[PDB]
Amino acid sequence: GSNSHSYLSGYISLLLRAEPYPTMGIENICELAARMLFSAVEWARNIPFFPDLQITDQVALLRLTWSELFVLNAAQCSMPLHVAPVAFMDHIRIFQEQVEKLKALHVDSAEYSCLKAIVLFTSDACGLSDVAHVESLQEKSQCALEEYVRSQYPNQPTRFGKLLLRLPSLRTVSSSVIEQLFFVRLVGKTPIETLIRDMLLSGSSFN
Repeated sequence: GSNSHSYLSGYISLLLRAEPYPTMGIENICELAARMLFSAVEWARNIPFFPDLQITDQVALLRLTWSELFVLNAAQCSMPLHVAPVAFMDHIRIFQEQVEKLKALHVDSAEYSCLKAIVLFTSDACGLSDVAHVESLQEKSQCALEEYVRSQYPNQPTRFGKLLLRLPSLRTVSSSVIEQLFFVRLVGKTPIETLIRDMLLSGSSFN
């Protein structure tokens, strides 16, 4: 913005404000997973810029990234992870490290919200209509993150690069494993990527 430094800060505050949570019958692990997914989509509907993208671009971005946002939200919310002391466990084991590494870096709420924006605004999605604009938005998100981290963590000079190096691992987590682990009772069967568009068009608040 036109005081760049303060407007990058205002951005992060808006990314934060978009989060539904802080972010009787006690959620079970699969209800917890559905909330982590729905909250990703609701957060995306309420951040700056995303909702103004053409709808088909919004769908393309979420279809690719939902699993990475899912992982970010699962780490953020400390979703219980070894859990069924029933499960596989190659599946259980590979979701797990990524969560554990983000918690190990003590990623803060701000950093989570930036990382989710950087993940969402990816020009890797198939079928985008305005790739330059999405890139610009990712550049803004990364430039916001960099500024935050240099100012909040001035004695951890490598922190920015460590946070960015979480990204490739997100991109390798398998969508099918996440589905198999958490979403089968809810969905079968059906790949989440095929239901994302309905999800985005559902989903409540005026805010």
